[PDB]
Amino acid sequence: RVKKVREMELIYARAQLELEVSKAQQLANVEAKKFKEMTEALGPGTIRDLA
Amino acid sequence: AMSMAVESTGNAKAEAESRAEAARIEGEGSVLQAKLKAQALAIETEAELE
Repeated sequence: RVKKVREMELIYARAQLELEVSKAQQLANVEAKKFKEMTEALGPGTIRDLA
Repeated sequence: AMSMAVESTGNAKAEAESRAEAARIEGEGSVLQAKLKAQALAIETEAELE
């Protein structure tokens, strides 16, 4: 009972771990990409003279 | 006191040999019964994974 079911919810846990990751990974990308487009959009010194 | 004993022991012996024989049935029962719980609560668990 347990060995079999242990393995069940366990395989799923893993394939839904990399699912967890991919999400967090893609979003982290789109944040940074947008943030790179932002940063570059105005003077790489303009951000400085604004600071 | 000889009759006292034969009666006394013979009595509690009749009652505890009753005790033990009735649990010997119950005992041999609980194996064959958990042996079927096995197959039942295993088929039930098996198509519960699927």
